[PDB]
Amino acid sequence: EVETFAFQAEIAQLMSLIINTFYSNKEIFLRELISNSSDALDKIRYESLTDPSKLDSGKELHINLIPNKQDRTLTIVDTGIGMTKADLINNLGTIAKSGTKAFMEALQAGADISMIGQFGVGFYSAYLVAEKVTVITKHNDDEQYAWESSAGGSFTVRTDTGEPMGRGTKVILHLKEDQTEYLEERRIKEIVKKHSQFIGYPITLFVEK
Ligand SMILES: Cc1cc(C(N)=O)c(C(F)(F)F)o1
Repeated sequence: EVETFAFQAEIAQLMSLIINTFYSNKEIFLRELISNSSDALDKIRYESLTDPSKLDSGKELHINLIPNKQDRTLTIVDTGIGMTKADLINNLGTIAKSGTKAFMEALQAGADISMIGQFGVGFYSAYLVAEKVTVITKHNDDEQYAWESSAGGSFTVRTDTGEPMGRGTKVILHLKEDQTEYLEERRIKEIVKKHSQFIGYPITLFVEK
């Protein structure tokens, strides 16, 4: 059972701007997703400070980067707080409508796409490099769900029958044909060192056979 939803008009317009604007500095997508993972890990850590059972779904707080050249996917896994079904539908837990408004005033005033994370909609920078994004997520208070969108104005949500996750979020980037540099070990290492040196969780770059 798959539910199909329309993006709010303002979010559809943000996505088309990210997809259509000429902008060479695409590597910031990884910084933005790692920062989102760090924020989610901070949230479950804070909740666990007064309720240790919040970590019964997994004590380890980490971020994994998993490239797969055969599937042409880059997967970013964290064991943060995750999102409920309602969170997924409501723009993956963001205030994306007001964030898009502020972001787009900034660009018309001199900002560039790399400051997208200052407006709370950094997730959508994934479409700088991905033709399709799948988000698998599990929050302590809900079941495991899969969100998916190839932009074009709609997203789907379904119960996930795949490998159970325990708790956290997995962002699967189905990369564009000309963006496969983000599957190469040395390129990912360079980006992580450049933009994510002060993330307070272990970031593990998986290698391939
Ligand atoms: C906005 C937001 C939060 C998270 C998360 N829970 O880690 C994500 C992700 F994963 F889709 F990129 O986006």
